[PDB]
Amino acid sequence: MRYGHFDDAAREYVITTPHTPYPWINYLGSEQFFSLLSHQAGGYSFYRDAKMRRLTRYRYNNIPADAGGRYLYVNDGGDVWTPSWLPVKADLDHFEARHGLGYSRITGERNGLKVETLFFVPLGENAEVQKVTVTNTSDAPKTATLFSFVEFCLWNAQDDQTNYQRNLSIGEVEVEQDGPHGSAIYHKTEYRERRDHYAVFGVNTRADGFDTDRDTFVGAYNSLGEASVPRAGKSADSVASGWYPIGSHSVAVTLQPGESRDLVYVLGYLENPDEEKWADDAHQVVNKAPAHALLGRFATSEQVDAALEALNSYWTNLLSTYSVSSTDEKLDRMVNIWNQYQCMVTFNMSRSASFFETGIGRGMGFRDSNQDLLGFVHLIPERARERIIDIASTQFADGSAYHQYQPLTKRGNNDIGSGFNDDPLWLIAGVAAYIKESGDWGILDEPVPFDNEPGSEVPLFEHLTRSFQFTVQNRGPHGLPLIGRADWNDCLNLNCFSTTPGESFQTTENQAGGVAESVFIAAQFVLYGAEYATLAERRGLADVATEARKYVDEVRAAVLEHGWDGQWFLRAYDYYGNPVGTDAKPEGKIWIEPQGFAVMAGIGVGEGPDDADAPAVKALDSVNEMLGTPHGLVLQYPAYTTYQIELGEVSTYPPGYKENGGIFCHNNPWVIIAETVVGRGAQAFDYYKRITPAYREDISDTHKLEPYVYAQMIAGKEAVRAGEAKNSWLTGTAAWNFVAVSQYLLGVRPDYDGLVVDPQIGPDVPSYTVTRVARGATYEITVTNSGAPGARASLTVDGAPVDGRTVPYAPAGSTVRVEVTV
Amino acid sequence: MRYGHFDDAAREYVITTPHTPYPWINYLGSEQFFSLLSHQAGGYSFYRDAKMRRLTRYRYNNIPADAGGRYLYVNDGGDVWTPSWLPVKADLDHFEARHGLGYSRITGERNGLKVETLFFVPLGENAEVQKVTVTNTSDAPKTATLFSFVEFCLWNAQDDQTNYQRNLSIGEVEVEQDGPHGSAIYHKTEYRERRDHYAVFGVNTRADGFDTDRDTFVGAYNSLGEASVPRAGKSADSVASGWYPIGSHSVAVTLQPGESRDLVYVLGYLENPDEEKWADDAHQVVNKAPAHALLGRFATSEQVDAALEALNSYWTNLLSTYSVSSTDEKLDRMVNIWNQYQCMVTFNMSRSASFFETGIGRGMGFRDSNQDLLGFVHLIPERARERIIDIASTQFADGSAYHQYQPLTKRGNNDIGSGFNDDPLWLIAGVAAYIKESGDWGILDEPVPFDNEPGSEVPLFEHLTRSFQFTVQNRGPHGLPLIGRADWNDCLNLNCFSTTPGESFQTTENQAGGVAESVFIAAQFVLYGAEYATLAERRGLADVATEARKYVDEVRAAVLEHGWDGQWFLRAYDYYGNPVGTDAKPEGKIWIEPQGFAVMAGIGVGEGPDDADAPAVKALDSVNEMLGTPHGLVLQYPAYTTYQIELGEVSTYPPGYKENGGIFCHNNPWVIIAETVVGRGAQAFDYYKRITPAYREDISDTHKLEPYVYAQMIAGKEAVRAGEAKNSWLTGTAAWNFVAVSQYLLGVRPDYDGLVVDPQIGPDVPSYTVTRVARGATYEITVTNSGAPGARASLTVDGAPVDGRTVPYAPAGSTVRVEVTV
Ligand SMILES: OC[C@H]1O[C@@H](O)[C@H](O)[C@@H](O)[C@@H]1O
Ligand SMILES: OC[C@H]1O[C@@H](O)[C@H](O)[C@@H](O)[C@@H]1O
Repeated sequence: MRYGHFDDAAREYVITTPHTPYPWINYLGSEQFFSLLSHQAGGYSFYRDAKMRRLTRYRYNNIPADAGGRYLYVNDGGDVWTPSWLPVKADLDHFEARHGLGYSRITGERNGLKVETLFFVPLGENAEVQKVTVTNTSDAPKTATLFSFVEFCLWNAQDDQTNYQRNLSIGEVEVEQDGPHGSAIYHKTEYRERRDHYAVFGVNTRADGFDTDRDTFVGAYNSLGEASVPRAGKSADSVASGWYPIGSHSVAVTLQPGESRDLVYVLGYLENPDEEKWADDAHQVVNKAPAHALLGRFATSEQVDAALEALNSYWTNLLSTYSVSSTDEKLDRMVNIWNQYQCMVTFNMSRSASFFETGIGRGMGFRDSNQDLLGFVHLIPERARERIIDIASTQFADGSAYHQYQPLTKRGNNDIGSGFNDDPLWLIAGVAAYIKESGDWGILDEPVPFDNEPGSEVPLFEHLTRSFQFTVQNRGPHGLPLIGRADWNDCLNLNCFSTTPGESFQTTENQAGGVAESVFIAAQFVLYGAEYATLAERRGLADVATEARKYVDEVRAAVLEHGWDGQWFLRAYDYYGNPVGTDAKPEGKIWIEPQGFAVMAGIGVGEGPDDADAPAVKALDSVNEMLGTPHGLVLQYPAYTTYQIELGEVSTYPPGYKENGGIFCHNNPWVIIAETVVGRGAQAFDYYKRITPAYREDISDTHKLEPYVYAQMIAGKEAVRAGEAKNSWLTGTAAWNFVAVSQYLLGVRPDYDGLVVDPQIGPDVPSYTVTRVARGATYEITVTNSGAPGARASLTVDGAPVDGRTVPYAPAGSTVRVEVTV
Repeated sequence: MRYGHFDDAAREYVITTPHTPYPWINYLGSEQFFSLLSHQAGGYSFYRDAKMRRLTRYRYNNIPADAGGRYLYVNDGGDVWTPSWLPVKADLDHFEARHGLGYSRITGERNGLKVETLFFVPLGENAEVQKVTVTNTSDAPKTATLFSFVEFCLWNAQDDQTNYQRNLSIGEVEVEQDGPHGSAIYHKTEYRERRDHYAVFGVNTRADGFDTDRDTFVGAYNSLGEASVPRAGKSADSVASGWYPIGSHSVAVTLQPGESRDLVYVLGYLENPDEEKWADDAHQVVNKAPAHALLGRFATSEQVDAALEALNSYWTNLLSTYSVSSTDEKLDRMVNIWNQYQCMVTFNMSRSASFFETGIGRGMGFRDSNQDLLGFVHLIPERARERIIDIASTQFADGSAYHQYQPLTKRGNNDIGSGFNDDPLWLIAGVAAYIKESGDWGILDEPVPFDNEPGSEVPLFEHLTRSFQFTVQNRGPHGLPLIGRADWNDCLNLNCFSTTPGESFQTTENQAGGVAESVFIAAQFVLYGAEYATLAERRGLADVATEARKYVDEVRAAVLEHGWDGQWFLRAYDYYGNPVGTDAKPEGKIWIEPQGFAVMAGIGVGEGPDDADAPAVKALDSVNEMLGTPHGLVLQYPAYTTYQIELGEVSTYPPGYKENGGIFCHNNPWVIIAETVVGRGAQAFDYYKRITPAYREDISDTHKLEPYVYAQMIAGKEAVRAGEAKNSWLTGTAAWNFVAVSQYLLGVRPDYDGLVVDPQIGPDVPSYTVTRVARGATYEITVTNSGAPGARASLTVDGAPVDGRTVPYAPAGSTVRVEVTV
């Protein structure tokens, strides 16, 4: 069934009940300030780093889930309820939650009083703004008192959750009931010492009362749903001293029949130069100048609407680079709105903070952020360019690099492991995608240091040679690249052999020696190594280029000679040179990663989709038969049923979940693309629909998570929970699926010198038009698609047929019309 | 204002209401398995290590506090309530929680049904047993269904709370409704991989139903107080697959008026040898042999009662070594029961897990465990001996040592800092105390490695020499010991100068250079260096001893020459060589640590308590005047009002809390002892009463925490929360206060060759008798105390007068009657 519906004209998902299978959230902000907001006002906000600068507290695995956030307690004649339903759970006459692009609206109505709240992070602002509209829907005048509520976090989320022996005595706040634009509360924990920042929580009106101490506001023995203050109907004007600081204002409202009133609340992040931190000589009063300015910028509903309009224009402009109009509205919906929206989120968040990733140990992964670029370069190329520079700056002189870096400092760390041999090549993938998109070859000349070291700068292209050379010089006995800690699959640890519980397979020291090789890195090298070669040729390096393509040829040969099992590609060779992912073994006979990536690299591709002799065709057929399910393709089959000490973390998961038999959505688009390469568009489009949000909305009670964004994994067959997803939002499957549908299914993909139009989506989408802005020109691509198996397009440009499927880039400001016949 | 009372005869603290100022807990277990149990059944259990082997989940800073633990939902004709009050909070006709030694009883009654639960960890068992007795107190037959409940933790507490991206898919259980002694549930997360252990939760009867999935038991949108299963009146027989495993059984009972029924539940920790892990050849079913045996040892109420009586005898024996009988029942209560009970707990827990310390970052402290030995050696000398060995094994060859070690592996780590220069000398303190107590000189010969390195073994005594030499070879320009990271005071970081927010002062690396010196370590060195000299002389090391005594004299000379501010002792010299803790500064004029420790070391002691010219008297007079409050002695005065970059973490706390103006109870006993040294017993006893539990019970509403145990800190005079405590249970305050009252106030203390009897407690305790078992002999010490200042005792033994106050140890098996006159 469903718990809501898409509203395409408004670019929102409408949740019609608070009783969803799981908390469904939205991300506010797209610059440096972010907020996680559930359809029940749950979540938290942070500035740049969810671990080091978290403004508000949020409890993971709470009972019940998501029982804390931005609340507005309404007391109407003694009756207390919250429009977000939770935490009070009063019966509401009406309830609706709309998640839009960069903003959300939550509305609850009870006994003649409707309360709607608009949540969003304004462009250029480090704050979350709430515009509350309370309306009297009865035929008689009403009065009520509204109590706002937000629980602060002590900035360092990790410290906040574990170091009470210290932090229960450091909570500090300041109260300003009579500010220039209304009342405001200041959370200044540790501002006394090393912090040059504080948070503010204010409203555009002089509040009747306030509260900053949670225990006083909530009351002993009470949950947020039984908060004492709202029930009493009067603030306690508590001034916190240690323990748990909060922000709360009481506002008395009076409304004639049909009359409404707006209230604007602001949660802001402020900083002061060290030499202007205090308002007094005694250094006891925080300088509120920046806070006042901010509150002044959102003192009226007109300012809020103006900012919301700018955010709308912002998104209209971002989404104008790639769009499609076809016969499939679920497809259009994904392509024009949601997939691109999610790509903005993953670009900004990586895999750090969601309702699954706790925003503590994970920052910006090297592999993750490079891949996120693939689906983000068309949105804001300049930010992609800077990201590439930041990512490459955490690379080592020998080619390898830190697996991730801390958001706040942009410095690498080993917190979640090191020495993953697939990491280096991803840098080449991200740069190539960026050059193809923007044509900014100058980026290759950008000076980039190694591990942020002063004096170690070399041109970015040199960094790429280091990455390319790292693989060529780290191949094993079969000519395949050594896997190291692991490859794309973090759970394939062939140099681990751990028997000690508790220690993460991710950071437990690997064993020296062995000949563990990866077939995945082999295909990855064949694919991106070829791009490296092209980048070198363009720079005039015939020497470097020529050698590079030789190595690519050697590894390609190695894959066919030593990485072929008979009906599908081998996965790897373990520490002892034993094959992994072979039909000879009882479990884990076939692994999906190499099948998709090898064919993407053109390995084993025959003369056509019906060439049942080509290994690429055999591999894909095997994938379909052994890994296919109604919810997507599982990682490997059969799943491991006992701990395989030589394979690492993989077999530690019960069958059907995560890397052991689960549908790891991220690698499904690789098979999708592989199928388009071989010329089987119908099957590729089929796989796309099995895991895409819009197509799975009708089974929301099974998927359970958000119906408008991709998740990391869906329980595979073999799991009692088959079809149920976990880890929504933060996943590379967003970037890879946008790549798949926009560039290979719909077929519009940027190349170095032109735009290739190579549709391969099958018969289910007979006609569509893609509007693509590229290199400053607008391309109107009109496709008439027969869907014929293996049939590829022929183009006519501006009234004249052309050869091939690559349209040379037209000059900026131009508008070219290409007619496509497939 | 009280919420209960002491029951001396039963050795319990009786809590008469569930509405306490804060959750009040008891610790179950004294060997390898421990349980934190609040008066509302809240808390959790773990095996040896709270971070690595935590059986059950507990949420710190939950709303409301302590909502989660061992619950028993009672469904009486549709009405659902819990005897522990929380989480349902149904009105109870009667409620009472009794915390005893190693066990607790919680009783709740509602509408004709009384439910009593006995909680405890049996000796020699790694489990928590619950004996539940249900009684029909009405005049008509009753039928009710009891639902047990406990939420499992995924072993690694840190992973459990932060790695959901993985662990929401690994939870695994096994259900055994028809076991040999009743029904049982097995929590076996990760047993399929590296863990050789699992937990069991069973009941001594065949249950009507069960539940292993939290969400199914509790229900969507519900808190534990609104659990659906109990409300429905029957188990859902849920079998978990990932998410949140729980243990729950349902038992229907029918009781005639006045009839009662017993049910015995068991939460156990089981291990299996690798070759005995599975019941099947396919390795899918856990071998339950050890679990079946455990459940068999507690299948009857008779077995429970026998184990409880064994526990009672165990404590009677432990408390028979030192006890007193005076005219003060609060004093007696503390000395005979509670202070000693707490010392066993600190010995076992160090500072790792309480309702404040989270059982994650902290293991067994080097400084902490050495000091706890001071109040534990008389209880179980054999276990203190091993602890000394384990501690010394984490020491480095140069004398320095790991600041703490992981409880499960006994290996040190730098998780909470490194290079604390006071650490080394504490090892000598612990060993000296142990030898004086047991006369086990052989321990100095025990082979002991450095940093657990096999083959690096060296006599324990040699480790002491390393500690001694470390201080000798690390003195500054004034001849005082270099402070390093920090001394006893973790917040006096003079080599820090941090301006980077969020990074712990404890772990942030420090700056080389400077001349920062510590007066505290100087005093510490004089005190324990003297002990080292004695041990060296007794070992036959005449020259080493002579040398040692020489170094000791130099350090004490430096204290009086470079560590005296005029009216009190200086605290230290900063990185720049400037004095810390001087009247020349506006804040932090006088610090308490050096005042108490220097005098304890005898530095500055004059002709008597009336000698106003003796520095020791001036110092203590300054302490009384500037640091004294009705709740104890504050750490320093005035507290710092702005961040002092050269002092480290200390000034980061708001005035009046923790190390910045708070009453850090741990250092109060040093001033208490100092006072008995200068001959002012009345003042010393006064200070003892200010911070002692039994004396603060009458103001439970202000202390707020447990009224039967010491806390780490009580808010100081500069705090708005003055008088309010934080961090109860785990503190060196327990061991040090026991040392103070048992050895210096009451005056009975062990020496190398005899038992010292030197009372110095003032006129408030005119007569008392101490029964002390030492070196296998019993000493009945009858004291007639005038309490006159400066007055020291004269003794008579078995009818004859003796010289001085030291009674040479009598042969084992004898009873010595000492008559003391003061
Ligand atoms: O790491 C433990 C230390 O942490 C510091 O922040 C606290 O102020 C000390 O009281 C404590 O001993
Ligand atoms: O640390 C991150 C990694 O943790 C592993 O436990 C998971 O199986 C991986 O999916 C994840 O990438």
